[PDB]
Amino acid sequence: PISPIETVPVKLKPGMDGPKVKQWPLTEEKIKALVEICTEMEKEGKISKIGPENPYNTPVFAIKKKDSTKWRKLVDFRELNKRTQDFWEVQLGIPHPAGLKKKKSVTVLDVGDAYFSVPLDEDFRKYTAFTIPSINNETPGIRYQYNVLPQGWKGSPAIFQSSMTKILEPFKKQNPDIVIYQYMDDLLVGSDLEIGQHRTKIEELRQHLLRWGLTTPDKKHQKEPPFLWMGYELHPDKWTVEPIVLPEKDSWTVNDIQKLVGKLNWASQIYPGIKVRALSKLLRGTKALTEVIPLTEEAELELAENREILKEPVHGVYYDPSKDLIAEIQKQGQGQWTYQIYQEPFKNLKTGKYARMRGAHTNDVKQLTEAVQKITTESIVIWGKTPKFKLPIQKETWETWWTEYWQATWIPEWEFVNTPPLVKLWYQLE
Amino acid sequence: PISPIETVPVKLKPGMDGPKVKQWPLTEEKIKALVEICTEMEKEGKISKIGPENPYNTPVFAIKKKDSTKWRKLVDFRELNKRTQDFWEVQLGIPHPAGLKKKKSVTVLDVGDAYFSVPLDEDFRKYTAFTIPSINNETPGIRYQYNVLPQGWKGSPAIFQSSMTKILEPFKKQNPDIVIYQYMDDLLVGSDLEIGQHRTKIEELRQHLLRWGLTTPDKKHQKEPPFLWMGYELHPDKWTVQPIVLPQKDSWTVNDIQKLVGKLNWASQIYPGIKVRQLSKLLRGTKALTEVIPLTEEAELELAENREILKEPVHGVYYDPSKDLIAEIQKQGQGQWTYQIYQEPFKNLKTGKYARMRGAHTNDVKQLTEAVQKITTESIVIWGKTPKFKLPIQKETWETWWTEYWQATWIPEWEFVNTPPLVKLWYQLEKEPIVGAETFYVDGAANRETKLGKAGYVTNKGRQKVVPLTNTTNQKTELQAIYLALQDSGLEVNIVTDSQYALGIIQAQPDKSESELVNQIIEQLIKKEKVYLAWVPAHKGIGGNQQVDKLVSAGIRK
Ligand SMILES: COc1ccc2c(c1)N(C(=O)OC(C)C)[C@@H](CSC)C(=S)N2
Repeated sequence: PISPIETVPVKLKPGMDGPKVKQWPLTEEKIKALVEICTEMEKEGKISKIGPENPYNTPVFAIKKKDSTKWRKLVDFRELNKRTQDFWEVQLGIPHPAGLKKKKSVTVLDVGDAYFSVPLDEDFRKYTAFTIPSINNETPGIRYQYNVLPQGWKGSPAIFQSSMTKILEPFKKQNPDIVIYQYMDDLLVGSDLEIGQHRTKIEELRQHLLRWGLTTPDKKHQKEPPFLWMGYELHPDKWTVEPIVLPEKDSWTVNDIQKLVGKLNWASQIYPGIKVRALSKLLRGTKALTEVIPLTEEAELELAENREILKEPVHGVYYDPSKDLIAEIQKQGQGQWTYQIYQEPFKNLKTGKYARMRGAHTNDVKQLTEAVQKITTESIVIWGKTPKFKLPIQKETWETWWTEYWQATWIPEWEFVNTPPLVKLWYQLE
Repeated sequence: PISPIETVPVKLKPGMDGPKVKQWPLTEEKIKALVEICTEMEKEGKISKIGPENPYNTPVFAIKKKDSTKWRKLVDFRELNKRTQDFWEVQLGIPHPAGLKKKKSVTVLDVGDAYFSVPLDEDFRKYTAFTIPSINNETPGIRYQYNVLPQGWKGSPAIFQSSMTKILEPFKKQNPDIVIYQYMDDLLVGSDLEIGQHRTKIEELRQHLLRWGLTTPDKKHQKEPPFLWMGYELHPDKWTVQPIVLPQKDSWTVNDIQKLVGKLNWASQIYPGIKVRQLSKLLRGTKALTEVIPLTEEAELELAENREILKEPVHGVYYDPSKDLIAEIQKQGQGQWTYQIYQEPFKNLKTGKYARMRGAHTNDVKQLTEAVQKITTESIVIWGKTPKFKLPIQKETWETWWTEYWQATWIPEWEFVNTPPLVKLWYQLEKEPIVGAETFYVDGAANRETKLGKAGYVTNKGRQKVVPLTNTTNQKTELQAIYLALQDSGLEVNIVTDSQYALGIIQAQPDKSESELVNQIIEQLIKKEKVYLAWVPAHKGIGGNQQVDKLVSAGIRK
């Protein structure tokens, strides 16, 4: 019932050992969902039980991706990639098409079921050993190894890259303006077409995708108020900056102006050539804050000059491929957050406001987790790498609820914020 | 009595080799106790004499733990344990009694000397080589190997747990609803079949096993009900802990104190109402297990208050997968809170406490929520379910510290109840500055090598003041400076702050503290009708600046 294809040898980077991670215990509903998965797939020759001679480990979750009906498996191969793939980033790079961002709209498909067909290197497999949790630590965890290419791993599409190219070929030359990035289990597809044309130009790719190898794009169905019909289309041409809003009428009171200089004071390390004295002078005196004190003659200049450094910055925009982007977010109103992806402090690379409605489920953590992805597919689309996320949240609260609103494959790296920030004030970028 | 089961494959850590030693020459009396010993061990086929041809070796200990009749031996696979490959550790903790179920009848089988039967991989055995030399080096090479998983041996416990699992696999398949658990050397068999109808399966078990290479001397079903499980004390329908006798002295060292501190905690799964707080607060000066310490009156207060509950024994019920799982949290004060998890009202499932410590200046609502998790996290670690929450916090005060706080937060199915220490917001600040209210441009400072500072203010109506301070922090000080500022204001005030630090502290609205200073402010805040703060860049321009930091001048040059 089997047809042994052959393998591309995966080996251990800079003398390292394989990941020995710990499995976050989880829901029973979910501890069930994973046996109901792993066994039917153990049947399918994909996975296999191992003995004790194997100490390696790795996280397994359980999501319901497209909606609510059936579960999805997921793995935090984050230590294996952090292991192998910083050599299989070389030996097996998959290059980032920088016109990626340049395109009108980017859709993405789980063309990831597709690597189950590739056998994995027998001698390596030990490093894909995962485990499934038992309620209350009773029964010894249900332990499996990976026989094929794990849908999680970063070293997988590395390999299947080949077949990906070969399988796309006829498509690429039928439609050449379209580019495609094979990131993760992600087939990033963009075009300069109408929201109706790129939409079709896509299915065209889906069809092709069934035929030529019964590789498969999972059915697009869900209906959120932002009318998500068919297509998870990010529109990169929408990339304009409008965060740091100076209050229109706030140069009235001592207070307003007392705000106005502090804000101007953060900006000072961002646009260093900032001039704000003759404004500050307006408040050099111990005065009542509700005192409508108008501005000085020479002060308007400092507001005006600095008020035009905004519409045109320079040398920030410099990305370093030998360093790692960091995203950091912060909460604001009921559904408006903010992120700043820098790499070396204050040197902003990309910024934005994670919005959402006023009458909507104001669940912080829905926003935060859902905010996070929105960061990420863009950070892929643009740099093709994952930001260290500096998170406004309890370790243990996140380590307890992300797995709930995480309708995504890759699990970007993360950290959690100790001290509060002033930044939030009003839309501000660190 | 060697087993006939699929052994497990072990190599030593790549690169490393098996150990080679030569043991300390021993006499007549030590060797006799060992020859005799190895022979009938070899007899049970547990070991096999090999020849000169085996390179590696290790030593033997021919101990006598208590001074009882049967001599015994042991080998410290010290060096081997260094070498041998790594395993998937089985000691992944323990299951927690709370969350266990009520399985009518139950028995435990001692699988103690049930490893020696499990066979070693056929290739590693050479490594486990040991030599039995004589008194007069007449027979230098009396050496034996080791066919089964030896005592200690890194993998032993790792493997035996695995083998046994595959062993009860069909039985657990034929006799489904009975349920086996295993750890160390204790086998717990359980069902909901009447004693004799229960003893069947146990005996069946006692036999099935016997067919696989391993014996189980247990007898007529073996041991029942009074269970000393990993310390825990368990009964067919209830659990708790048993020997827990925290004493007292007239001169303790941190040494014994640690212990005292442990017990109290341990006893905290069950006994409603325990705290360790003060007994541990004092522990801080972490010197050696030789230094003694003055048990304070605050500590003994608790040392005694806690013994009362702990004086008279509390019981623990079992989990019932259908019944509601739930918990509500009471505050024990001093940032300490106590949670109780229950299904049937007043039926104690589990209890424990959350004490926000080793990191001062913390808000209450926040702490409420912090513990909720302690629970959420723990309720899954056991019931794999989320407790419905009975919590002492109004909705409108929540909806606010939900949407007030920065660090995003989340709380599942929570419901409101009454209880004296109700939590909520004592005060809040202002968003827009106050009309007509007085505007106080505060300031502080300190002698960066001379210990002193000056706190004070100047209002907009020309209201000045200062207060010379000593043995104070540039922080404490700029903090203290707001207290004055506070004090000398009527009802609705405006404060303009020099400092980030304190501005931040007063932004969060926490409460209690050993720092009477911070507290003293709290109360001011608490009493005021409308408090508005504002903040500005220190060295830069703190408004009236020139005058402000200038009237507080002493020693500075800038
Ligand atoms: C008085 O002893 C007990 C009372 C209740 C339970 C147990 C023992 N349990 C157990 O394995 O004991 C230790 C290892 C935790 C298991 C089934 S034991 C056949 C369960 S679900 N409830």
